[PDB]
Amino acid sequence: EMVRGQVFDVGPRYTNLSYIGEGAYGMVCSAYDNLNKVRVAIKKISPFEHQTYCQRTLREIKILLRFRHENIIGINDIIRAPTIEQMKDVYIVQDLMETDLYKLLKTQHLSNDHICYFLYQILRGLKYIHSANVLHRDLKPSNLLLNTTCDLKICDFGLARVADPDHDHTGFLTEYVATRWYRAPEIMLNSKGYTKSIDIWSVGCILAEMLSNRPIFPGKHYLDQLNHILGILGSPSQEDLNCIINLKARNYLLSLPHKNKVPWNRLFPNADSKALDLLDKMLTFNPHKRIEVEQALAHPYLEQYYDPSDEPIAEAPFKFDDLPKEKLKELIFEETARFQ
Ligand SMILES: O=C1c2cc(-c3ccnc(NC4CCOCC4)n3)[nH]c2CCN1Cc1ccccc1
Repeated sequence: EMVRGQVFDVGPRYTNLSYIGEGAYGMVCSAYDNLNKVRVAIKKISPFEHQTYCQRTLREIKILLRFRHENIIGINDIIRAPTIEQMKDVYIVQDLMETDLYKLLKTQHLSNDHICYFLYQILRGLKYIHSANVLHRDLKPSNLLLNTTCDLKICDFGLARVADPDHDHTGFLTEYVATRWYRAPEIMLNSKGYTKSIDIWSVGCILAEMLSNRPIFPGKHYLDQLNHILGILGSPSQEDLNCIINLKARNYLLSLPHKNKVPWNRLFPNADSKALDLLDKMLTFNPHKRIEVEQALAHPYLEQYYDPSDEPIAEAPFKFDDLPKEKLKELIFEETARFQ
């Protein structure tokens, strides 16, 4: 069958296709799985015309095949031609979810009980990812899927990287890829986004969004983003400026008139007080003082859900993090053999 003028050769195991979502290099559809008797999500990927989408495809497949967690999307099946030459697209079968947090946030008011449960699930998923030495780098509401009982799952590992704190520093205003509204401020100033602290910042942004149903730092352009953050957080202290050695970055910060911190209580007067305290910790301008994932789970805001024993970590971390689209087709092919 075909969806929206796109051929969908996922037969014959899956039938009754329905459109779900779209990607730059692909399309997401719903279908009935005959061999398991339930509805599922199938993701048609055609990345072979670009070396960039291939990296993402490879990255994503390798990670998801290696991860196994309640709060992380899994791969049920991988469909593709039986030969290198015939392989035009690749179909990823996954559990069908009811919605995503992005959609939910535009239509629904979240109760405190919901915010707490969702935050806990994101943290539980995040802890497992960070324990594998992996950075997601693209956490946002659209990448968080929900089912009808409010089980949360993390998806889209295309931009994921192995953590590299040693190689993180960079110059002022260095190009980034991740979604702007969830960019930590150090990305703009001196960071490549090779630390776990970047995911924490995005999750803080997600917390604020769940609190108000609006993005907290909706910057129009790359540097605009910085101003949105500083507008709320206020001018960084001396200690935090001392952490930024690049003169271009430091001098820009010094050139800004002093900005006073806007209290969270003023921004979210209906918010739970324990929630706002955690929000403050996650949205800390200094990455080094920013709360870590395990500490966040231990915060009193989440105490009704906190159980260290029931928050697993990865068995095998990722050891290490130019290939043309050709050799990238070969690997994807090699990584997908399991399912044929
Ligand atoms: O990967 C995805 C993906 C996975 C799902 C998904 C999975 C499970 N279940 C549901 N259910 C949906 C029901 C309706 O409300 C929303 C969730 N969606 N959706 C998307 C849209 C974004 N892309 C990006 C992408 C797509 C193709 C190629 C490259 C990249």
